[PDB]
Amino acid sequence: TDNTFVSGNCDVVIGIVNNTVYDPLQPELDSFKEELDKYFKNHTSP
Amino acid sequence: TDNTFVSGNCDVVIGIVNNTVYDPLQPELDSFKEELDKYFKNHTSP
Amino acid sequence: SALLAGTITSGWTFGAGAALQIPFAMQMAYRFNGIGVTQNVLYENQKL
Ligand SMILES: *[C@@H]1O[C@H](CO)[C@@H](O[C@@H]2O[C@H](CO)[C@@H](O[C@H]3O[C@H](CO)[C@@H](O)[C@H](O[C@H]4O[C@H](CO)[C@@H](O)[C@H](O)[C@@H]4O)[C@@H]3O)[C@H](O)[C@H]2NC(C)=O)[C@H](O)[C@H]1NC(C)=O
Ligand SMILES: *[C@@H]1O[C@H](CO)[C@@H](O[C@@H]2O[C@H](CO)[C@@H](O[C@H]3O[C@H](CO)[C@@H](O)[C@H](O[C@H]4O[C@H](CO)[C@@H](O)[C@H](O)[C@@H]4O)[C@@H]3O)[C@H](O)[C@H]2NC(C)=O)[C@H](O)[C@H]1NC(C)=O
Ligand SMILES: *[C@@H]1O[C@H](CO)[C@@H](O)[C@H](O)[C@H]1NC(C)=O
Ligand SMILES: *[C@@H]1O[C@H](CO)[C@@H](O)[C@H](O)[C@H]1NC(C)=O
Ligand SMILES: *[C@@H]1O[C@H](CO)[C@@H](O)[C@H](O)[C@H]1NC(C)=O
Ligand SMILES: *[C@@H]1O[C@H](CO)[C@@H](O)[C@H](O)[C@H]1NC(C)=O
Repeated sequence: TDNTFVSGNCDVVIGIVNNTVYDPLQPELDSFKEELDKYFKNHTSP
Repeated sequence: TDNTFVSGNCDVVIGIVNNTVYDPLQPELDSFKEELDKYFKNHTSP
Repeated sequence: SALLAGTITSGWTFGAGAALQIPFAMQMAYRFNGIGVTQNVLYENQKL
């Protein structure tokens, strides 16, 4: 999402192709989710 | 915050106006907070 | 013919060096960037 910018939708651009666009913020929150998960896991134990 | 850069404050710029500036990271963390909140709420239940 | 053929098939690359092919809509998109209009303004209006 840093290399690219977004405009419109797929119907208008002649020759557009399908490929994933990496959102680097996603895993930076995913490991945050897993950090949150393990905090909850441990908090159940005592 | 992606369309604009920042420099200084509101006293120096002749003709500056007042308007909100959307931060796309805010809601991406806000729904993360709501996801977090429901996790805590459900953890009170049992 | 050579100058015109290189322009449509290779853009300005054939002047700077070896003629590197490039789709003309892709080439025109680089030209729009050259004039300070974002390239999506070409693709979203290519027919026009
Ligand atoms: C880039 O990704 C886009 C989204 O993933 C793709 O668009 C999708 O294209 C598919 C296939 O054309 C389409 O599938 C449905 O299309 C009909 C509704 O529009 C629907 O009737 C179809 O169901 C029928 O056909 C299938 C077999 O094709 C049968 O098995 C069914 O029983 C039924 O008879 C089918 O479900 C998607 O709707 C469409 N999604 C969107 C959001 O447009 C692009 O094609 C793709 N482009 C490239 C170049 O890969
Ligand atoms: C863009 O937004 C800026 C911040 O939101 C605005 O600056 C603010 O402007 C307001 C109003 O001019 C100002 O309010 C206080 O101003 C005095 C302190 O500087 C204070 O004495 C005032 O209180 C008195 O006056 C009011 C009526 O004006 C009375 O009702 C009170 O009872 C009292 O007598 C008032 O509270 C802010 O201080 C000021 N903030 C900053 C950070 O400068 C800009 O005006 C705004 N510009 C535009 C074009 O919209
Ligand atoms: C390129 O041209 C071929 C026909 O030669 C066509 O089938 C194909 O869809 C075209 N692709 C694009 C991106 O224009
Ligand atoms: C798990 O909880 C214990 C307290 O019972 C604490 O000492 C430990 O550091 C915690 N570990 C993690 C990974 O949260
Ligand atoms: C523009 O002009 C108007 C009057 O013509 C004046 O009230 C206003 O303050 C001016 N704005 C700036 C930024 O100079
Ligand atoms: C809430 O906790 C129950 C267990 O009591 C579980 O089955 C359910 O999936 C949980 N839901 C959420 C949203 O955490």
